[PDB]
Parts: sequence; C-alpha cells; structure tokens
Amino acid sequence: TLSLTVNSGDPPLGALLAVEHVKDDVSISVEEGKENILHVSENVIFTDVNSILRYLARVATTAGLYGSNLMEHTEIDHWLEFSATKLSSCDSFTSTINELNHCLSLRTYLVGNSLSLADLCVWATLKGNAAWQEQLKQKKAPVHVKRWFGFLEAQLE
Amino acid sequence: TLSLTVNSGDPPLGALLAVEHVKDDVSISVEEGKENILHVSENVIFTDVNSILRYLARVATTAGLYGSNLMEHTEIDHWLEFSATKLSSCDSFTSTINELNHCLSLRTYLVGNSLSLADLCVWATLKGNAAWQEQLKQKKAPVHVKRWFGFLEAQLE
Amino acid sequence: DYAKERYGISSMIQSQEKPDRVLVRVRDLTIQKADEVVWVRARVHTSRAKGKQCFLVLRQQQFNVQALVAVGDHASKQMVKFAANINKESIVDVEGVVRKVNQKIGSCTQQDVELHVQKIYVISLAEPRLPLRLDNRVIDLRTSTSQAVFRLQSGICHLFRETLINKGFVEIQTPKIISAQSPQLYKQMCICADFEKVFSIGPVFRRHLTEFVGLDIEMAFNYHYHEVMEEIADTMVQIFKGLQERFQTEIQTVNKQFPCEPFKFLEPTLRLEYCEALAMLREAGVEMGDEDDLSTPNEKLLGHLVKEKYDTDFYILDKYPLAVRPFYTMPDPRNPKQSNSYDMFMRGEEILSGAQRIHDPQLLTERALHHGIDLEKIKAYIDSFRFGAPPHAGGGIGLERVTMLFLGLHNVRQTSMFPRD
Amino acid sequence: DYAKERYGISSMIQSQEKPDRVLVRVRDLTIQKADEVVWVRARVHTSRAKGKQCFLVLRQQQFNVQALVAVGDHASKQMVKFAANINKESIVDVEGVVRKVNQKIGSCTQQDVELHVQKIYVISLAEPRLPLRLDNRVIDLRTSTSQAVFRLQSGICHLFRETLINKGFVEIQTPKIIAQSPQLYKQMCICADFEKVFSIGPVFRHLTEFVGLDIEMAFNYHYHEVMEEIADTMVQIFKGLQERFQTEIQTVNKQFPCEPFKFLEPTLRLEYCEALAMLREAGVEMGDEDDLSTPNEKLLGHLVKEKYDTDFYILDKYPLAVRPFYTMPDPRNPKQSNSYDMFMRGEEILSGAQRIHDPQLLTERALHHGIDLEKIKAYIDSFRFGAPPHAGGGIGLERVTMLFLGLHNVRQTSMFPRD
Amino acid sequence: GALKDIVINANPASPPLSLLVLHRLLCEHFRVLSTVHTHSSVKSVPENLLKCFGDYQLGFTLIWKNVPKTQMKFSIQTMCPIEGEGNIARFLFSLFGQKHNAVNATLIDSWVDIAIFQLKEGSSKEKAAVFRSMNSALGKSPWLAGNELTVADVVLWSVLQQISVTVPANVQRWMRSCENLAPFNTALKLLK
Amino acid sequence: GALKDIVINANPASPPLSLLVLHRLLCEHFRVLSTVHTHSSVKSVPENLLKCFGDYQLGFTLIWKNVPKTQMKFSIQTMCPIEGEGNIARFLFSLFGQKHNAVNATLIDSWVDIAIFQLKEGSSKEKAAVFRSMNSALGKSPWLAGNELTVADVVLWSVLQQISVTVPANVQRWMRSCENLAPFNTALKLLK
Ligand SMILES: [Zn+2]
Repeated sequence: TLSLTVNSGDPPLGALLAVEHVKDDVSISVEEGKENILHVSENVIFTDVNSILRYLARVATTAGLYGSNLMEHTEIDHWLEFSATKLSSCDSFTSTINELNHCLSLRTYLVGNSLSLADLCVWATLKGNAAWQEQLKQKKAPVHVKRWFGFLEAQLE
Repeated sequence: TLSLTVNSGDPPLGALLAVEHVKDDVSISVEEGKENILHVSENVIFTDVNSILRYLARVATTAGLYGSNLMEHTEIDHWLEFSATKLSSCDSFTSTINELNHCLSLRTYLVGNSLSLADLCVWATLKGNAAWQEQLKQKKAPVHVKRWFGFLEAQLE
Repeated sequence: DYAKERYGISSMIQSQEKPDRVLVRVRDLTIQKADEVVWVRARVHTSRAKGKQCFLVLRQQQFNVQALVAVGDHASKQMVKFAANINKESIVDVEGVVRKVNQKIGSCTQQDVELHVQKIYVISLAEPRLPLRLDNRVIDLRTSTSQAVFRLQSGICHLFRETLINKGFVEIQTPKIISAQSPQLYKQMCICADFEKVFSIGPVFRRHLTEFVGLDIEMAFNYHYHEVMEEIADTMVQIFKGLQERFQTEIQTVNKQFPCEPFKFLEPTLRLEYCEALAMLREAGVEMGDEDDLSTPNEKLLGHLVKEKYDTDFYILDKYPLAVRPFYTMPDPRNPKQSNSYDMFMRGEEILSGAQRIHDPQLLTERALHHGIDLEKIKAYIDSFRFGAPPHAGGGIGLERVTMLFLGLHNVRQTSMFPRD
Repeated sequence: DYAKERYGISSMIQSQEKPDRVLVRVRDLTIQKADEVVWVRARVHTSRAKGKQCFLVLRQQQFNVQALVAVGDHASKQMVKFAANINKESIVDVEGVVRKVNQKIGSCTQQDVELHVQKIYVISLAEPRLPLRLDNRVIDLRTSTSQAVFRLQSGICHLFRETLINKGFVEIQTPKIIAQSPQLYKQMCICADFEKVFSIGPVFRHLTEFVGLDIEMAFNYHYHEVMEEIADTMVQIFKGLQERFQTEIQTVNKQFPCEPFKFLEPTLRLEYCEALAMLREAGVEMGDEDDLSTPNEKLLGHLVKEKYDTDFYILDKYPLAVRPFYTMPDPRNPKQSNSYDMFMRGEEILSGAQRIHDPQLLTERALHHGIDLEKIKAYIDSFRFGAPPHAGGGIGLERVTMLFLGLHNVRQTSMFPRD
Repeated sequence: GALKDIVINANPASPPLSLLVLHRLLCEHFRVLSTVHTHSSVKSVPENLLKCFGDYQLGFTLIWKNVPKTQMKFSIQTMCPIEGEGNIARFLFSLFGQKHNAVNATLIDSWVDIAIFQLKEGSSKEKAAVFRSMNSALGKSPWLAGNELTVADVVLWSVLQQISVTVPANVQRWMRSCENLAPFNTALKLLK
Repeated sequence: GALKDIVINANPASPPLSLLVLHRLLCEHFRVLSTVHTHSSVKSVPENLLKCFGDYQLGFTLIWKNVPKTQMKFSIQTMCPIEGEGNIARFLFSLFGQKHNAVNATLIDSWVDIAIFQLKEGSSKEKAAVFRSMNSALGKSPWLAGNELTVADVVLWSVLQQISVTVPANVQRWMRSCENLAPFNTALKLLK
C-alpha cells in the first residue's frame, strides 16, 4: 500500500534503515528515482527526509521508533534537527561530535534504552559525514560515540 | 600761616582736637564757616576731613601723631578709614564696637603707646555716634573701649 | 468602639505578608506632599494628650513630624486613649493625611505640615521606662547628635576612599593580629611589592591599652616626598569640601547641641616648615630649642597663631627635627639634623604624623642602630627593601579624632560609636 | 667611555631635586606614542645580552615592555656591559625612544612597540639573588597573578561599598577586640535607628582570621526585601568586575584556566524543599530537616549549573533546627526558618537570615539552644525598646575572590597568610 | 520531572514569539509559575523583553542568553537538552494532548520545519512559494491542519509577524483569525 | 615681622587690581615668595585669578576669601589688621620709600580716597567730576603727584580699568603712559 521513491544519485541512508525496520509492521515498497518521495495516498506525499522518517515511525506502531512518551517523542525531534544541520555540515565538527559524545556518556541508545529514529537519523548522517571517517582512521573519535557507532554498525549490518 | 574754616552747623570734632595738639608746633588759626576747609597756601586747600587730619599730623613733626615708622603710619590710615565708615554709621554697630574692643585689649593707645590720629579720629566719631552713648547709659559698652574712651576724655578735657 | 480595626498591637513581623504599602520617609513629608493619604513607619518620640486630642512626635533618623489623633470622622475615643498609652520609643505603622499648618512647627524638622492620623499599629512595643550598660548605648545612638555624627563619620570613610581610589589607589587588608601591632609594616611591603599606591581603613592600637580606627596612606613617589604630602593634603581637603557640600544637614544637627564655627581651610593647603613655626612661637614668647619636638600645648598655640594669620584650621608642619622622629624617617640630604617628615593639624591638634620612608637597606639599618634596635628582631622588615625598593612616603589619620576636630567636639568618646569603659 | 654621564647607580632619592621629568606608565607605551622621547621608571624583569646588544624586560604592575641597549649612535660598550650587569628586580629610570616593531612581541603586554634606550640609571639596586620568610611574600606579590588577584580584590571592596552606599547604607566600625564576631554591633545599630548598615573588617572562626564584608538591613514587612538586596549587591559586584577588571581576570586566567563567572540578573532562588527534590532525583538519601553536607552543597551547585547555567544562586527557607537561635522561625511551618545561603561555584559564601527583634521569642529560642541568659542579658535588652524587623548576611572577601576566579585554595586570595 | 520547571534559553536578538504565544496557551491549561531572567552572556536586553510576561503545576523559566539556537532544559536527569525553537514549540503545544493521526501529525511537523528554516531565513523567492502552499491549504481548510488550531499555525504565524512579498486572501483571513485569539494578541502587544 | 609674610584676604567678586600692580612693583625691588590660595568661604574662584601670579626677603600670600573689605594681616604681634585696598596700597608702595613733603604726601593720599570711594562706587555725575580734576592736574604735571609715579596713579588707573563717560585728552596719555609700564600690562593681561 506504501511506496517510496529515493534519489539514486544520493540515497537517503537513514530512510532505508527505517524502511527495513517497518517491513514487519506495514507493507512498503522501494522504487529508485531522481528525488526522495514517500507515496502514501494519491493526495498524501512527503519531500523532506525528516517528514518521511516521522511518518514511518508513527505508522509502524509495534516498532516503537518514536519513543514511549512525549518526552522521548521530543528528544527524537531534537536529534532529527541535530542530524539534519550540525552533522550534515562538517563546520566546527570537533564541537558537534563532543556534544553527541557527552549525550551518549550514560546512554546505550540515544533515546530510552531501545532503537529510535534518533539512533538511525544520526548514525546515517554520521556514516555519510567525511570528517567522522577521518577521526575514526586517525583514532581521534570520542569514546562513547565510537562504542555507540560500532554497536549500531553491528545491528544494521 | 595756617587757617582752618569749619562747618559751624556740624563741627569736625577730631580736626579741632588735632588743631589743639599742633598749636605748639606750627601757628594755626580757626575761622567758622559753612564747610570744613584747611587753607594752607593760595593754591593748597583740603575739603576731606581725613586729608586735613593727615596734613596737620605730618607738618606737626614734634607732635608725632602719625606714628614712628611705616607700620604705625599704616595702622593709622586703617583707623581713619575705620572711623570714617564703620563708626560714622550706626549700622551693625554691635559688631563694629567689638572689633575696636578686641584691638584695644592689650593696647593703651590705638597705635604705639602714644597719642596718634587714630586715637583722635576714632574717639571724635565715637563721641559723635548715638548708639555709643546709648551703650554707655545702658552699661552694655565693652570693657577695653570704655576704659580707653574714659582715658582720652580725661586727656582731651 | 468603631475604630477597633484601625489600631492595636499588630502580630510580630515574621515575614507573613508582602503588602502593597509605601512607607514614606519622614524627611519626604513636606508641603509638596500636602492633602495626600501616606503610610509612615516611625518611633513615638513624645506623646502629649489632653481630653479629645492626642499629639505625637513621630521620629525617624534625626527627623521628626507632628502627628495628631483627633476623635471625629477618623478615630474613636479608645484609639486616642491607646495612642497616648503607646510607650516611649515604640515603632508604629501610621496611615495619616498630610495637612498644611497655619503657623510653622518650630520644634519639628517638618515645620511645613502635620500628619492627621487615620490608623496607628504598634509593630514593635517598647517597654515603658528608658534607661540612663549595652542597651544604654543603643538609645544614646538614636539622639539626633549621635545619628548626625556617625552618619557624617561614614561620610569621611567614603570621601577618603572615593578620593584615593579615583586617583589610582588600591585598598589592602592588613591582618591586625599576628602570633596585635601597627599596620605601617604591611603597607611598606605592598610598596616593595609593586603596589604603587595603597591605603587601609582598619583598627589601630597605641598606662593603658587603647583601640581606635585609622585611615592609613602609603604612596611611592617619583623624586620628591612632597608628591605624597601634597596628595595626602588634597585628600583631606576633598574630605572637608565633601562634608560641607553633602553632609550640611548632619553638621548643623551637631552644631545645634555643640556650637562651633564652620571648619576653615585653604585650597592649596598651608605648609609651614619647622624653622618658620619656631620663629612664630618665639615671637609669641616661647623658650624652645632648635631640635626640640613641639610640646602638645605648643601644637595647640601654633594652630591658634596660624588661625590668627591665614584663618585656616588645617595646615602642614614640614621638615621636623630628625632626632624626634622614628628610625625609618628619611633624613634631609642637606641638613642631616632635619628629616623629610611632616605633621598635619586640625583646630591646632595633630591628626597625621607622616614622613618619607628609608627604602635603602643599609641606611635603614644604620638609623636602627642609632635608635639602638636589635637588628635580629627587625631582620625580616629590612630584608623586604633589599630587592628593588622604590622611594615612598605616607601618613595615617584617626577617624574618630578627625570627626571630633571637624565638628569641634571636646572628648574623642563623642565620635567613638562603641567606646569601651 | 663617553656615555659615563648616560648611565650609573644614581644617588639614593632623599628628595634632593624636583626634576622637570614625566615618568610615563608602561601600559601607555602603545603604537600611538611611537617615535617619541619618553622617560620610564620600571624594574628589570629579565636582561638577556648577546655581544653588541643587551635586551631588558622593563616591568611595572603586571605590565612589561621590551627595552634595547644597542651600541652605536646612542650607547657605549660599558653602558651595554652595565645594562646586562644590572641585578634582577632593580628599579631603573630609562630615557628611551618608542619604535614600532616589524613583528609582535608575544611575550610582553606591549607587543606593538619596543623601547630604544638612550639613558639607564639604577635608582634602587636590587641585591643579586632572589629567594624562593617575609621577603619571600614581598617578591610573590610582584607576580602578575598576585598583582591581578589583589587589584581585583580591592575592586570587590569598592563595588561592595559604592553599591550599598548608593542604596542609602551607613558604614560602621565594629570594635575588633574587647576578640569576637561583629553581628551583635550591626544589630545594636539597627536597634539605634541606623536603618541600613555594613562593616568591612577582620572576622574570626587553632585560631583562623579572615576579612568579612557584613550587611544588616531593617526591612518593611518581608525578609526577602533584604535577601533580594544582598543578591543584587553581589550581582552588581560581578557586573562591575566583568566590566572594569577584565584585564585582571585574564591575567589570573592565563596561569589558572577557569570559565567566566555566570549569573542571572534576577538572582536564582531555590527553597530548601526544591533542593532536596533535586538531590534525591540525583540519588542522595537525605532527611527533610538535615543540614546540607559540604559535599551536597558542591553537588547541588553543579545541578543548578547543569539546569539554569548560573554559578550564583540562593538557597532559601532552611530548616530551623540547623540555624542559630537568633534566626526568625517561619510563621506557617515552625520547623522551617526565614534563613538563606548564597553559593558561588557550589561553595557557600553567605549564611544570612531574619533576626528575632522580639525580646521574649529571642529568649525562648536562647533557652531552646540551652544558653545562659545571664551572659547574653545585654544583647536581649537591646531589643526591648523599639526593635524594628531586620535581616542580614556576611561574605568572606578572600573566599568571594577565590570562587569568582575559580582558584582552589583560599591562601591564593589572602595577601598576608599566617603559617 | 522532579525539577518540575521548563527552562528555555533564548537569544534576545531574535525573540522566539512562537514560544511566548505557546506560554500564554500553557497558562490557560495549567498553573504556571512563569519567571524571566537575563544571563551574564547578554548585556542590556530590551525593556519590553525583560517583563514580557507582564504550589503551581509547571515552572516556565525564560532566560535571555547569547546562544545560537533556542534551547530547552527540562528534567535533565531523564531528558537530553532540546535545541531548535521548532522542536520546543512541538513539545509545549503537545502538553494539551490534541492527538492527531500519523498523516496530520507528520504534516503539522512538516509545516513547522517550513516556517523555521525555509520561510524565516529565505529569499523573496521561497517566501512567495510558502504563501502559495498556505493559500491553497487555507483555501480548503480553516487552519493548516484544518481539523483545529495546531502548533503549525502558532509557529508559522509567529515567524510571519517577525520578518516585502504580496500576501494572498486566505492568509489574511487566517492572520486575523490568529490575531483575534487571546494568546496571540497578548504575546504580540508585549513584543511591539 | 617674625612671620616675614604679607597676608592679603581679597574678595574675588571685586579683584583688587591696585594690589596686583603693586605686587609686580614689589617683586622688582625685593625677593618675594608670592603664593595664591582660595579660602573655604568662596567656592569656584575664576581660573585666571587662581594663577594670577603664574631664602626670600618678603612673603606675599594672596587668599581669595568672602570678606566685605580687602584685608592685610602683617606682623599681627606688632600691627593691627589693615582694612581697605586703599590703605593696603599706600603701605605696599611705601616699602620702596620714595619720601614726599607734607603737601604732596597728603595730596597723594587724597587721590587714593577719591579713586576708592567717589570714582569706583559713584554715578556718571561724580565720575565726570573726577575726570576734570585729573585732566586739569595731568595738564600741568606728567603724573598726579608730578615728581614721579606714585601710589595715587597705580590705584586710580587700577579703579578706571575695573569699571560710560567721555574721557579727556590728558587722561588718555596718562592711561597709555601707565599701560606702557611693565608692572601695569603684566598684571592687567593676567586679569583679562
Ligand atoms: Zn567607596
């Protein structure tokens, strides 16, 4: 019933990871095109990457990717904006990554000891970032972020 | 060859007292007119009372009524101005008389333990003052001034 | 009784309520604020009552107004009864109306108006009698004189700092107990520690042990010790200028009880050298030696002689004899019997005793041996100057003594807030 | 030698001459004053010399400039020899020419220029050695850190007064030996119609002595009138140091790194119950009426910094049991008091409260604390006649200076510490 | 939260009108102890902003501060600090609990993103495009959600009031519809 | 005097130019330690007057003070304080010792009295009368004394310079004759 067209030139990494986690809940198909469009109805489409992520997590009820309350719900909204801006750019990345490190000091997942859109949207953008992969090779990547990234890379194959 | 015309309507008391103390030194005559004029020469006259006093004391060398130095000479000039202004008026006389009292605290004569123009010009104006004679009757006249006034009234009469 | 709500002994103020109430100061009750409903918190100075009327003198920090509780459209008979029954010095919240008076109230500071009372609450009930010994001093400091003296003394301390701080000084904190001595040592160490200009307001000590508050200055100069002396002088001038401008109310309040002519001084403070002073005293008939120190009576006389000539209660006596000054006093390079020392006098009594300090370790040690001091027990002090010691002078004033001689009071205890008998 | 006039150990300054000379401050030697013949009196911080040239670091009150004695059109060989032979910390009068530098002098405060020397006189010859006693402390207080700390501490005292005096306060002088604590005298002044009083003087609490800035203020109806005043006064001090004394803050920062002091304009106030909820949420087993342990005070400050981001907050409505007898109990909850503490970087600086102005209740609370009324009869008697409602609080000048600059030990902000 | 207090650090150079509207709305639902403060970072905050708000259930501590992005610190011992005036706006409005289906909820969140990023910090190009999508939407439905007033309306209106382009008919009716409401006028008057 | 110092208390509302001229004359004869001071009584004395001058034989201490009559206190232990800028002027000039006969000396003193009282504090009536007596006198002699310059000239000139009548020919020549002298110009420039 659900269909997603993705920019083949630049795939939305986080969206696909989300799609793979909602296959169990609601029937969704993957086409390859020139831009990111989630076709829900004849009247209902979404261009923005975050809009797509948000819908999938909401409609995928059993998945529980949008937390377990308004507080966790809001934490996720923060990380979607965080990933979309501060990680999407490599400007003052040394600061950005240290904030994400501090946030992961006593957290296993980013929100509520379970896999959330936060985990996906951040990890996806973080993998796609250049300066991140350089920090890993040069072994100047913070402790808590590395352990978290390593743990998700294991679960996400 | 000295002649003095005096205002009969209001006699210059101090001038006459001075004239009486220079009779021994230089020959001087007394006429009675409508104003105070000391006729010295055909070219030399004096209208101001102090001018008359000053001349007589200077020309009367043996009298020594203008002190024994520039310091005593200046002290006298002060008392001529003092008598002519602060005693000639009865405005704030309570202050004026207390200044003259202080000045006579350790002085027998006003200048240099001898009769000076100061003694005459002040005593004359002081006798002629109304508020002075009232202070004497009411016995509110300062100690040192009374004793000085009493001592001069004895020598001058 | 219909005014039972309008009066009474109100509950102890344990911070229960934050009322929308404006307690106007008594000084602000002028003609400008006439025919206005105002609240006032004051003490009951005196409360005379006759039949239908009760008059109170509501007092607040050396200011008082005439308050009136009249039976009629405002108050009841039991309220007027209660108003006169309020014990002396009890603090009261008063809701009254300022009404213009037909003739001046010469007794009160607020002569222009009286306060027509509508409410009176005793917030603090004073016990009836009044003593005449700690509680003694508490009442004594309410007297318009004391209030004016110590509010002005606070002024001196402020004018002292504001002056020096503005001319680029740094306030230090001398310890004043060591295991109790004089603070000069610490000021000089600060000078030797690159603190160019320092002052310290703190307690100092002098057949008795005496404690008083001293305002001390220590200043490093360029080439001449007059650079410091002329500064200390200007600072004392700026204090006098300050009190005569701002604290005119407080001066007159002390004048009213203790008559004294206004304090007189010259803008470039008068300086007499020691030789000049001896000539004035000898001309005035005083058998005194060339190197003798001014006896306390001669200091009193010399001040009068200065007042007679220049008409200033404040002058500086400079170039004192070296013999009479402490060891650390820098000798005069030309006349080695004279020093670079100075005293400053208010109404012919010494307030300050300053000088240029010896910043050379060797000469400081020589003068210490001349005064017969065990170098062992001042080794530390001398050692302070061995490394880069700049040329410096200073001087200190007794806060109480300055306050006393400015207002022309007799005993120092008058300007000491907590004297210890 | 032809420059024998231009240098030497000049005669001890016994106030012999009044020279027409302008000794310009080192801080004023900027690019604006380039290519000018200026006189400078400074100390020789360090003097490195190599062959033809001798470089000096002329220092004055935590400011230093690079001075140069070059043989040629200016100086002789014996002058350059003498310049390097000047012992460390010796004070020198220098007639030089300010010349613009091709590259910044990162070491000095005056980076824009150097001083080309023409004359150098040692007015005060420092002995060669430098100790590392009393003379120890003299040198220690020349360190740019000490200079900056104590010039800023002077600032606190000034900002404290200027603030209160402008609010209509009156400075009193408590008698420091009879030797005990000053609160008694402030309260007697309040009882003596002195509405608003403060006292800067030495306080005590082995005997320890420190300098305390104390406030005692008579309020209208609520003790918050005083608390919110004391708070604003501490705010005005912080605003003052961050405006004027920015040079002195950075000079201490350079040696002791510390983030700028952070505060809110309406100073943050937490009531005691609110603080317990934050500590219990943070996992601290504590009683409702217990006093905050020194470690909990440290923690609570960090928790406040985490949430509001302020190093300065007020803890209000303390438990009555833990406070002194003269502390006014809360009229609603008689287990609580009208008391408060104020914290800088999570360490207590102030411990104030509303005072008991009722003689009877003051006596009751004195018996509750088991005090012999006989030996405090005088104090109680002070309030019997027209005692107004009043509160107050005191701060440790050294402790405030320490926690503002974020230094570790109090000795750093104590000018003359007694071992 | 054991803190029980919504702390919001906001930059006074760009006052978050979206949050001031939602604050008035929050007080109309709950007992809110609202307080305004000025952080050390910012100096001389405009007069109007200092008193912009003229036991209890929620605390609302608005701190004027030199931060790049408007931040909310609520129950730090359970919740990561929230950044973005859009993300904070969603949270505040969601406290009333006007539950929406997945399609609307996502479309509401989409409307917030548009207002915050594309409309606010955009050229006359993008502004014109935003008006069309609003005009078309408001042509069919009374609000942007269409069912009832939503955070989408609050934030977008707030952004439009704090910035040139021709305004269509439906947006003008929606603007007065918003301005007519008590929380919108009260907040906007105290900003001027 | 054992004090060795001429103290002069003068009111800055009416600066005694007569004494400032004589001061410059005194310094041209003796070594004078001249000093200017401001008494507590007067506040904010004009700038020019404060630095109007810009061991030793005589002291000259000029104190700007709120006194009704210009006063001199010299050797108080032998001499009563002198009041009147005329009386002080006579004393200062007399220190050079240009001794005159009884007729001139009295006529010089008479000229001082005229200047101080009648000319200074007089109507256009008396001023005109003073000019005639001067014009007639200066018509016969080079100065008012005629032997040489006298205190009479100093004081009168000083009074004329410190006050709307037609000025005669002889007075104009006498005015420039005075103004041409070093002490008269130096003193007058530091007043203007
Ligand atoms: Zn101050």
